[PDB]
Amino acid sequence: PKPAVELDRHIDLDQAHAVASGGARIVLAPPARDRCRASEARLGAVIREARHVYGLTTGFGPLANRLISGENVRTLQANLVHHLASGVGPVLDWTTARAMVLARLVSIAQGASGASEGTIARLIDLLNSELAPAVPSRGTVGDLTPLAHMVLCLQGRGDFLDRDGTRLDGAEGLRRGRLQPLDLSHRDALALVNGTSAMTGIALVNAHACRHLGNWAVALTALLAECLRGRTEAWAAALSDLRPHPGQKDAAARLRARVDGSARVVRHVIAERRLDAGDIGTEPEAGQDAYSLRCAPQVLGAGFDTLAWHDRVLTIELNAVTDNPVFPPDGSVPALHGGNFMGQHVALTSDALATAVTVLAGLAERQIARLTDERLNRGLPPFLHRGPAGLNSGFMGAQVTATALLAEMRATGPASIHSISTNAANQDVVSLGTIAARLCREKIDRWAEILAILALCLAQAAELRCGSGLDGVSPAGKKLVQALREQFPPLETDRPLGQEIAALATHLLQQSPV
Amino acid sequence: PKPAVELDRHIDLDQAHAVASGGARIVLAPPARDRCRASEARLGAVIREARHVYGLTTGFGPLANRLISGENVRTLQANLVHHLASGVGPVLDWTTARAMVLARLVSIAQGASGASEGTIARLIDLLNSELAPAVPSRGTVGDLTPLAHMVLCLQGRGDFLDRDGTRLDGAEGLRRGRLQPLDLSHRDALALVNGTSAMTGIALVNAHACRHLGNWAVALTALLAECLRGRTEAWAAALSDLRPHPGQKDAAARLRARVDGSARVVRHVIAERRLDAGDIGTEPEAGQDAYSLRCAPQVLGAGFDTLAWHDRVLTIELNAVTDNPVFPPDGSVPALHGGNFMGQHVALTSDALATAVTVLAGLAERQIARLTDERLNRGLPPFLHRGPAGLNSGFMGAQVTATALLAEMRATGPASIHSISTNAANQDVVSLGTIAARLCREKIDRWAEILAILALCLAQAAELRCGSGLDGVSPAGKKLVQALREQFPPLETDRPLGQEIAALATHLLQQSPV
Amino acid sequence: KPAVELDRHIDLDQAHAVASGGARIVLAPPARDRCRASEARLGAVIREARHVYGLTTGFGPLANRLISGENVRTLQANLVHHLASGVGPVLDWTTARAMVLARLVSIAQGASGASEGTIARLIDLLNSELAPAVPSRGTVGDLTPLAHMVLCLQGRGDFLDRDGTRLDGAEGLRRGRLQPLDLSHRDALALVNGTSAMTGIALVNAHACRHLGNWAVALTALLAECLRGRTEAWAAALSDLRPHPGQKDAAARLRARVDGSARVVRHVIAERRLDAGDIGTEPEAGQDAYSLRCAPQVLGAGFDTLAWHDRVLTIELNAVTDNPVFPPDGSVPALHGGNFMGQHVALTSDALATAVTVLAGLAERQIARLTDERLNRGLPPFLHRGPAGLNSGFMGAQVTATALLAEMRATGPASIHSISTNAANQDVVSLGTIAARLCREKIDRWAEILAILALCLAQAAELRCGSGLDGVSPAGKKLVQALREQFPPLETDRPLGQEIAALATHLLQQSPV
Repeated sequence: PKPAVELDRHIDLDQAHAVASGGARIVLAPPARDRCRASEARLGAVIREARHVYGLTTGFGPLANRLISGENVRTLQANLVHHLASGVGPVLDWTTARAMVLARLVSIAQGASGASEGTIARLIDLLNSELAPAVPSRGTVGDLTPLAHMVLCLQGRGDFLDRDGTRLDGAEGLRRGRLQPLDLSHRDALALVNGTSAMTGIALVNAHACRHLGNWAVALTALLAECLRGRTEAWAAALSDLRPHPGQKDAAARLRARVDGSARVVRHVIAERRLDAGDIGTEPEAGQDAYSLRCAPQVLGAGFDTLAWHDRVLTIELNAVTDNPVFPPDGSVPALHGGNFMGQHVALTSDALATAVTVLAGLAERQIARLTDERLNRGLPPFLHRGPAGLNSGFMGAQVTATALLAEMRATGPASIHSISTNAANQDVVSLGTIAARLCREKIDRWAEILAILALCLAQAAELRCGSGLDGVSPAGKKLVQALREQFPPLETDRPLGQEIAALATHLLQQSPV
Repeated sequence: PKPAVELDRHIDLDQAHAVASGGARIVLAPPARDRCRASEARLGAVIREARHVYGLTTGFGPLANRLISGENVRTLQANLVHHLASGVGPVLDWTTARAMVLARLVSIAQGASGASEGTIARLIDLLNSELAPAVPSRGTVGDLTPLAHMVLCLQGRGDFLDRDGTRLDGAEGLRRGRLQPLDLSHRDALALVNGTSAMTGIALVNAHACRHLGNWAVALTALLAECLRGRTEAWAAALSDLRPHPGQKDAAARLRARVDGSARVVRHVIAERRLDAGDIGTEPEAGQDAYSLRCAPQVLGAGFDTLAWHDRVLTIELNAVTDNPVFPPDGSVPALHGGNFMGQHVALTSDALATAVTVLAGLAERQIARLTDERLNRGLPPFLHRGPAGLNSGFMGAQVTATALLAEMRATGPASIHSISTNAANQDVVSLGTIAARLCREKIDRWAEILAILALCLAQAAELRCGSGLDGVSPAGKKLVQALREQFPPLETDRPLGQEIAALATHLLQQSPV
Repeated sequence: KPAVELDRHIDLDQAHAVASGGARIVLAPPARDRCRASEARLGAVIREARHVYGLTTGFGPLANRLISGENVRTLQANLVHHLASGVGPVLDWTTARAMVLARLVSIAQGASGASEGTIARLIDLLNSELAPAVPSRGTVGDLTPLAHMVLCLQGRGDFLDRDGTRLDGAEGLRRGRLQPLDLSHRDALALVNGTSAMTGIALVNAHACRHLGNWAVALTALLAECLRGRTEAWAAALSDLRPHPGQKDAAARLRARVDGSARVVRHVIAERRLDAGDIGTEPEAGQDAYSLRCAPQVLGAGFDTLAWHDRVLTIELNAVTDNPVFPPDGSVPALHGGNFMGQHVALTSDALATAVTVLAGLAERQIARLTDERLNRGLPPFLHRGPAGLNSGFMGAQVTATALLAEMRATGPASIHSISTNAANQDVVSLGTIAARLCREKIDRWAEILAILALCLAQAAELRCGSGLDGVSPAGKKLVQALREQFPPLETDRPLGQEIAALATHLLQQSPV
């Protein structure tokens, strides 16, 4: 009975992704419909009164100094969509493109965009369908270009994408999705080509993916402890209280929960032990684990606090009106002209999250490096191989692949610092927020692949250490390994792992270990 | 018919690309065939004598301390390919994958790899067919992973690609291309899974693309001068002689040739003018052009010298034996163990070329920014629009798109500086040359799109300035615009340019303006 | 003191000798004659009132304002004034002098119009023990630093003594026996022009890299003597199979360093014939980890990058990067173009910076391996002496090396950051000066990492072979003994920061010979 998200004023990130991913239908609440009808009328009055407004009585960009007569507005807005459709590059994926449509709709729902009922209906119809507009990913400096392409698609003059990414031409899309062609006769084109919808859509998908990968990062760190006799005192709540960062407190708590019931971890607090004369000397192992285990709360915690900041800012952006111009619902003035379309907030938060993702991917990569090293994995086979050593190398190749993926992630930095004056110097500063969000997404995809490798390594390591029965392994750990084994067989002998790594990565981005 | 490249010892970059792109067939010269048969015999002896050799009687990586009985070599080498096949990500394009196969073949042709006649024939057959192995682009730290995937493909256990990128399953590929399944019964698997073949293949394709884009960069700078009354004295040979960088001298000479016959450029040497009291005052324009024209020889020249270095190093790498172990043709020792597989040379040259490409793309982007700015383009319409201003914005969107593409290029830096110790610390330093070459390729693709936008802008600007008949435009300039107009119509009214930009970019990467 | 006679061409070594004060500089008669001829040409250009940038026009976009001859002195005086907006730490003594030299070499070609007096001022500075105090930041690539240089030479700017101590303008002219710069001939553009700053910085970088490269080779070799490294990986036969010049050179130099050593493994593993009884797991693998086995390939790629950098820099140093320029053949009164665009030094500096970071990474991993008790084949953890635990040896220094490398990696190429400026007239800029400076910082970090590796190796060699260094090559023995003359063995933990810093300063100026 497909769930339904009723949009009034505010929608959270989970609800937004539910709609964007097609897991939920979207309906406009009565008060939203009324606010929008009132705004539609205000746009009508602005046109009727011949108010000096950008896009209604003026050209675009530096050409806004050219005033336009009412009889040429249809042509004015038609060419607006035309000159902006200069995008190139691979199309945004199905979910992301739909997230963009949703972002524009949420802004419009605030009742300050002047969008007609039909226009709103076209956006709602798309979201309730199984399709997404096919829009090029590159072209914007932060999001008129991708939105212009969206408009063309909705008019049947651009391709559509099905859940699998297969492309349909304009006519087929409108047909298969039972959609009506977009009509901009009300001169409300600026309600569709405006704001930060693309970067916001991309970022909300990033937020969802990071939540799941963060759960896997925690789950795998915990399982790693069960495979290497990790010490749980480093994850004690007392330490969190002494350094009260919310993300760290949460990370530690989640780690403790994962290993609850485990007989494979070391829970003894070393300071409890009293030493005598015969103890002085060299012990087989130090009283503390390497940082990839001991400092997991602190590293994961910092990443989680970054994601929390990213989500706070993104939630405001998603539910805001980033349009220009805007028509004040209070009727104070006919319209306001400013720069709420400047996507600097998503640009900076996306860049910050990208750095955090790279840091956490580094943690996972080092956890793989330690687990597969016979000199560091406390008795486990080199590279967790099965069968005769040498004749079999196990995950030796996959371990290097994880390193290669991480190295590539590091080569790309923040997008925000590259602003270049453009548009005849009119846009002398630009956010590049769309690019920032896209670069962050690529890093998230690499992180998923690294975590997938770590997951496959841990499933094997758990069985090598505790037997196929996973004796002593926590209930959470057992459930995770058993769940993986349902689709990924043990590595009893070397075999190509590339397709399995890719398949598992796709899963990690959409579901958590529960 | 079809040109033929006879491989003996040395092959230049153009020949290599000719074979990789399918433009030429390949044949092994008799002397090379004999050197390889001799090497094939040496491998046989080494195996019979049970010599201590990596991959023949030992495990891989840190597992090399595990000696292997001769009776298990077939299994040892089969699992080598298996554990290495952990690659992920989009497959290398048709031409690039074939360039990788060619790179491995050229190394083998030197006669120190021990490859059997059948093995060599399988590589030659692939290169002479219309197919390419479908290999994932990510996974190597620099190139066992991509080569292992290549081996699987050649055995019919992996997909193939046709010229269009459409995939064929293993069986279908061997069938269609009349290829025999790869047989490694001679224990010469290390002849196929070794060296720097992938990064070298990617780099040779990069080299070819840059040659063409460099020609377009020159041709478009020249046409820009014809559209903005550019001063040719800045491109004088006398200036080149004073600062003798080969690349600069070449760039200047090529620019002068492009505008030969033009009546649209300013050829007067300002210093010839004798001033008198009546001349003292403010003139309409300065006596020298802005840097995007005046310093073109110096900027383009520096990029050309970088490409020259890249090509010198790449030519040595392509024709070298990057195998390990190796079997000395002189027979001094049974085999040598070293590290000629370390791709640091291609890593550093690819990173250097990537920077040069970003710099030249910046030049093109600023040329677009100047040409489309009504305050800087000396009388041309804002954004080169046609039709009523305001109602039409011309290339206003495309100009911003060019800026967005450049900003994205700048976000990615050198890959070489991210070495991370891996393989249980055995590979404590890695080149990341494959990643370096791939990142350079992405920048080259962005540069092509920026140049495409500049070309479309210039075709329009030339007609706006000189009329549809291009009165006064140089013969070379006329030919370039006429050729563009054969496929790309004038912008009489605003229209979506995205698909045209993408289409032209594909052309620029493969052909030069002549 | 040796003398470098400048006529037309000077190599990088000669340039550094003069910049560092190791050699005097003299302008050869042919150069003096060419320069006098150019001085005469400038005089004629001025007399004839030819339309020339800086002589009859304003600057930058203001060049459209033509100037009357009677106002040229003010014109050129204000040129220096508006350009002196530099900020930041001053260039070091050697680098500032290298900049002065680069401008002089350009002038020596005879196309700048510089007067005999102006040339003498540059020569005098180079023959003195002083350097102009010029801010390092401000140029987009090198009018700003050169304008500051002019002010200094006129006694209106500070000078630096060899130690970096600053002297005011008046004191500088007095102590260095320098006459104040007089630009009455209207030859100011002969001094404020070209790519002199980035070129001077780059030539100092080139010299430093040659020495650090020699240390990288020497320490890799000593590392092999401390870890029983296998020399077959450095065989000439392998170089011939993959003929990169830098690699062949690196391998040959490595072999030379360990010649006479009894601590390395020279056996070719493939010589060994295996028996059924040998099948199993041996104590060690037949090949070394990459930090030793792939040294020729890694060092070699770095050396080939430096070779390219040096080829390009040699052309730049000996070129005329001035604008405008006065053709010696008299074909035209003057040429106007853009030879001041420092894109060549920008791109080569960025490429070298990447290579330096890669090589520093190699040294850092060599330290990480040598100090790891699980990887150093029997050596004490962190090469400590005295009771373990109570002593940690080089544990702190090892982490410091990692920290230095991580910092190097945070900074990338400077060339990709061009920004349209000067009212869009300078719509593309090279940033070559910044590129060269960022490369210098990386070189300084590399020196520190190598210093740590050197101190670790001196200790490791003594721990492995005894204080007498038994079995160690003559080259290795000489290196360790030289280090021990100033750096005592670590018998008990002690602060190493100042020693690391002191040794790093040495590595940048001298090689292990």
